[PDB]
Amino acid sequence: LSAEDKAAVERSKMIDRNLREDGEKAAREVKLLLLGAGESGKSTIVKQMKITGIVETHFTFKDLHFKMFDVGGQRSERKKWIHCFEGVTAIIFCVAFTDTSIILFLNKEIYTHFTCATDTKNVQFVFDAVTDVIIKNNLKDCGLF
Amino acid sequence: HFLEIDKKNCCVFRDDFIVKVLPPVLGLEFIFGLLGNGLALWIFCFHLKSWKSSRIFLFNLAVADFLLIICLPFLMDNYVRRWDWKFGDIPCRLMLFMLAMNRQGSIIFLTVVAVDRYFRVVHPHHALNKISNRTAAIISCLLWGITIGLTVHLLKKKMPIQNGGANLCSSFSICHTFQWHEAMFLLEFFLPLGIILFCSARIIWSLRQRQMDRHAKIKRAITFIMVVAIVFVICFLPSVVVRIRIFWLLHTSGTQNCEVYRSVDLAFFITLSFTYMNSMLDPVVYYFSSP
Amino acid sequence: SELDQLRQEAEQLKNQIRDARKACADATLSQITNNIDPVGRIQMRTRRTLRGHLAKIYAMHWGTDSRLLVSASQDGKLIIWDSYTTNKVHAIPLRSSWVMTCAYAPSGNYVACGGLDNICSIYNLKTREGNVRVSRELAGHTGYLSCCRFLDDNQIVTSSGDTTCALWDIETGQQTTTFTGHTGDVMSLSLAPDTRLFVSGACDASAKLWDVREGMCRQTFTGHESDINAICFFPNGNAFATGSDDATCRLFDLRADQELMTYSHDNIICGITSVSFSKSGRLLLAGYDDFNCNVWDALKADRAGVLAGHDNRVSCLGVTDDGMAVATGSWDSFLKIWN
Amino acid sequence: DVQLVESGGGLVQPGGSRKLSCSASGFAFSSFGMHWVRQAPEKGLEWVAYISSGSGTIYYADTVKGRFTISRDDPKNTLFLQMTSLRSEDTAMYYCVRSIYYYGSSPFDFWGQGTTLTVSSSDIVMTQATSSVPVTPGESVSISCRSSKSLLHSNGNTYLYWFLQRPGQSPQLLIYRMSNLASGVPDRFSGSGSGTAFTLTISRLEAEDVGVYYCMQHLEYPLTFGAGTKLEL
Amino acid sequence: TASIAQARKLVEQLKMEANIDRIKVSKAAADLMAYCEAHAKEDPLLTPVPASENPFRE
Ligand SMILES: Cc1cnc(C(=O)O)c[n+]1O
Repeated sequence: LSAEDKAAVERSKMIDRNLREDGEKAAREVKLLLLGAGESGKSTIVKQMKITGIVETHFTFKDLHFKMFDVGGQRSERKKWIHCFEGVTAIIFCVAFTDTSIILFLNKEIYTHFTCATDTKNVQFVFDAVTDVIIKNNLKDCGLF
Repeated sequence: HFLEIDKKNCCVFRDDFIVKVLPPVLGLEFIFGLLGNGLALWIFCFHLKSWKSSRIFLFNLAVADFLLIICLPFLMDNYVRRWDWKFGDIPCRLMLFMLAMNRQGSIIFLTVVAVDRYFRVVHPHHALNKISNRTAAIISCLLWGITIGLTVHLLKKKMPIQNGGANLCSSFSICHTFQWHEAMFLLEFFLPLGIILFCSARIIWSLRQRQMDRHAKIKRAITFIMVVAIVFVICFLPSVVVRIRIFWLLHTSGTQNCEVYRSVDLAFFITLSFTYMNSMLDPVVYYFSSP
Repeated sequence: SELDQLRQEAEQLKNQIRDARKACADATLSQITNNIDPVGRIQMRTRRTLRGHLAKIYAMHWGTDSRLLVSASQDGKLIIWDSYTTNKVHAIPLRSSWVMTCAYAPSGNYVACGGLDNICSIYNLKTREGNVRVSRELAGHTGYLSCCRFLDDNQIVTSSGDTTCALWDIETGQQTTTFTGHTGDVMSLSLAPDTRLFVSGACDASAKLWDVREGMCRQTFTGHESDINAICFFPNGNAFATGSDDATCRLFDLRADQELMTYSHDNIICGITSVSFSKSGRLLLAGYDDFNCNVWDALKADRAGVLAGHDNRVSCLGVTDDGMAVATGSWDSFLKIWN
Repeated sequence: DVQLVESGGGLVQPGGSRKLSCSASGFAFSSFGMHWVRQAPEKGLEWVAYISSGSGTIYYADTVKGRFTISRDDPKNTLFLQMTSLRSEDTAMYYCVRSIYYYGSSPFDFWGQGTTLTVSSSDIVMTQATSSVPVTPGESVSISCRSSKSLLHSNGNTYLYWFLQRPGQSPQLLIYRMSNLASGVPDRFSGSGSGTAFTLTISRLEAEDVGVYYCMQHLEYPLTFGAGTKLEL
Repeated sequence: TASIAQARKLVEQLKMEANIDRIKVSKAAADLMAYCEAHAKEDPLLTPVPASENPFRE
C-alpha cells in the first residue's frame, strides 16, 4: 500500500462518513405513495395536511418526516412505477405489493378513515397506520413474525 | 459428608442417584443440542446472505449454546463415575469457567433479544431500532467482555478439590459463605427475569392495544414470545428456588448437621440440568421457528 | 375504403416478411450446435462486495478502463467505485432520488443518470475544482427516462417511457434525432460496439433496431409474450439477446432477421431484469426476480451455473470490456463482483 | 479561477516565531490535501509538511518536525504553518501546494505564488546528474533523473513527478506518475523511465520552456525532490 | 386524417423493412458459432484464469 493509495482510502472513508450522516438524517423520514383520480377531491385532503413528473410534499407530526408523492397527475401506466415504488411503506388512497399496506380515506391490511372536520384526526390516523407497518417491518427485521 | 475448603464449612455428597438418571438425560441433551446448534451455526454462516443486527445477537446466543454443548460430555464423564474427575487442574477450571460464562452469556443475550423486541414493538420510531452492524458487533463484544469479567473469579482458583479420593470438580458446593458465585446466580435469574417479563408484557400489551393481534403471523409471534418466557422460567426457576431453600437452611440450621442437606443437594444437581436443556431447546425455539 | 385498405396492406406486408423469415429458417441454431462440446459447469464466486448505498440499487455501468464503475440508488446518490480496491472515488448527490439509469462515458470524463424527473443529467468528473458539478440537464422527453448510453463525450442516446428514443447533442442540450416507432414504454437500450446501431426493447413485446445517423427504424423483432426488460448486443454486433417478464431469454440476430434460440427452464417462472454477454459471447448472464443470476450456454441454451449471492431482486448486471469480471447490483443495496 | 495566495513572513530574528497563511479561492478547498513546499535562494525545492483532507493525517519533514505545525481552516479556506524556533536555515520562499488523491487524479497541480521568509543571522534520494544544459530552440532535449530505490509499486504505477519553474514564477506540474501529461501543458512533454532511471523529453523548445526542471517522488513520505536541471537558450 | 397518416407511415416503414436481404439461419448460426469458437480462449469467464493474472483477488 502506497501513500497515494492510503490517501485514496482516507478519501473513501470521508465519503463513507458523509454517507453515514446523510443516511442517519434520512432514517427518520417515511415515504408515502399517494394515488388518486386527479379530480376526485384529493386536493382537499392534500391541502388538509399540506398546512413534469411527480409532486413531493413534506409535513411533520411527531419527530417523524413524511414524504407524499402525488402521482395522480401522470397519465402513464399504473404498473410502470410500481417497480420504482416497490419499497414505500404505505399507499394513501382518497375516494370522494404482497406486503405493502394501503391507507384509505373517504373524502365525503387496509386502513379506512372518514374525513373529519379537523385535519388533526386525519394526521393522527395516518401516523398510526405508519406506526403499525413500521412495527411489522421491525418484527420481520428481528425474526419473530 | 463435611469438607471445609479454605474457610467455608461445606457439606459434600456422593449419592449414587447422580449416576442412574443424569448421564442419560445429559447424553440426550448433548446429542440433540449438538445437532441443533451445528445446524444453526451452519445455516448462520453459510446459507444466510443477511446479517442486520438482531441476527448478530442470535448468532452470539448460538455460539454460547454450542460452547456449553461441547462442554457437556466432560460433565457426562464426571457424572458416570460419581464425582471422580480425572482430567487435571486446568481442564476443570476451563469447564467451570466455560459453563458459567456460557450460561451467563446465553442469559444476557436472551435479555438483549428481549429488549430488542421491546424497542421494536413499543418504541418502533427509535434510534436503537435502526442500529448499525458495527454498533451491534461492538455491543456483542462488550457483552462478552462483561460476562467474561464477571466469570474470571472461577479462572483464578485452584480447583482439584481432593475429597479423599474423589477429585471433586463442582462449582456449587454447599458452603456457609455468601460469595460472588451465588449472588451472580440469583442476579442472573431475577434481573433478566424482571427485564424479560417487563418486555414481554409490554410487547403483548402494545400489540393487543393496537389490535394487531388478529393476524396469523402476529398471533404466532406472541405465542412464541410467551413460549420463550415460559422456557426461561421453567429452566431457571427450580435451581434458583433450591438455592434459596439452601440459603434458608444455612441461616436456620447451619453446617453443624450436614445430613439435612442431602435431599436438597441432590435436587439442586438434578434441576441444574434444565439449565443446559434450555441451551438444547434454543435452536428449536429461537432459530427453526423464524417465519 | 382507405383505413381498411391500409390495414390489409400492412397485414399482407407482415405476412410476406414472416414468409421471407420462414424461407431462410431452414436450419436451427440448436441443431447446428448439437455437435459442439458442452461448456460444462461454471462456478463463479463473489470476489468483491461494494457497500455504502442505503437504498435499492437500480443501475450500474462499467468504465472502459474496466476498473471504475458507477451505480445509482434510491437514496439519491451516484457512487463511482474502484472495483480493484473497493474504495469510493466520488459520491454525487442527486436532486431527484428516483433515478432508474446511469451511464459511464467511454472517455471517463462524464457520467449520466436519470429517472422519474424525465431528465438524463450529465455530470463533469474532470473539473479544475475538485468537485463534481452537473454539466448539463437534457430535457424534452415526455415521460420518465429508463436508459441513456454515451456514444462519445458529446453524444448520448436516451430511451424513455414516452415510447420514444432520442439522440442528444450535449453542448447545445437539444435532441438531434428522435426514434418513434415503439408502442409501449421503452425499457432498455444497448449500443452496438461500433456505435453505429442500437436495439431498444419496449412494453409492446417487440425489439427494434435503429441506425443512429439514419434516424429511422430498420428492423423490428417480435416473439416475446410480455414486455422486454433487458437487451444486450452480441460481442460482434450481429445479434442481440432480450429478457422479458415471461421468464425467458431469446437470442435474435440482425442478418437473418428472426429469433435463433430460447433460454428457458421449467424451474424458472420469475421475470428477467438484466442480461449481458461474456467477452466471447458464449455465456449469457441473465438476472431474475428470484434473487439470483444464472449463466446460460448461448449456443446450446442450457444452464452452466448460478450467481446466487444476493438477498433481493437483482436489478442490474454488467460485464467488463475485457471480460474479467461481472458486477451485479440488487435491491439489498450491495454490489457484488464475480469472477 | 483557482488561486492560492500566501501571506506572512519577510523579516524574523533567529529563534523567533512566525505564522504563514495560505488563503484559497476558486476551488473546493476542503477536498484537497495541502502541502507546504519551500525553496532557498538559489536552491531546489524541499517539501515541508502535509495536512490531509479533513485534518486526519499530518506529516512533517525531519528537519522541521516539532518546530512546525500545519493546520487548516476549512470554513475560511485557509492554510496555516505555525513556525517556531526559527533557524538561519529556515529562510526560503514558501509555497502552498494543492493536491487531491483518488484513482486517476493528478496531485500537486496548483502552486501558490509564494511568500518570502528572511531569517537574519532512510528516505528516497532523487538525483539529477546535470545542472545546466544550453539548448537552441527547436532541438529535442532529454532531462534525466535517477532514484535511490525503485519507484515502481505493486499497483504497476511508478510515482515520479516532473515540475517546471519558470524564472520568477512558481513551479507547475507537467508530468505526474512518470507517464501522464498534466492538464493544460503542451503535448511536446513526454515522460519515460523504469523503476530507478527516468527521462523527460521536450520535442521543440519555445521561449516559455526556459526554467528549472524538478523530479519528485511520491512513493512514501518524506516526499523528496531532486536538484533541478536548468535549460538555457 | 391523422389515423390515415399514421397508417401510411406504418405501411412505408413495413415496406422499407421488407426490402432488406436476409441471410439463411444456418449461415448466421455458423457465423455465431465461429465467433464464439475463435474468441473462446480470450474469454476470462469461460476459461477461469489463474490467480496470478486475476485483477480481483481475496
Ligand atoms: C457439577 C456441576 C454442574 N454444573 C455446573 C455449572 O456451573 O453449570 C458446575 N458443576 O460443577
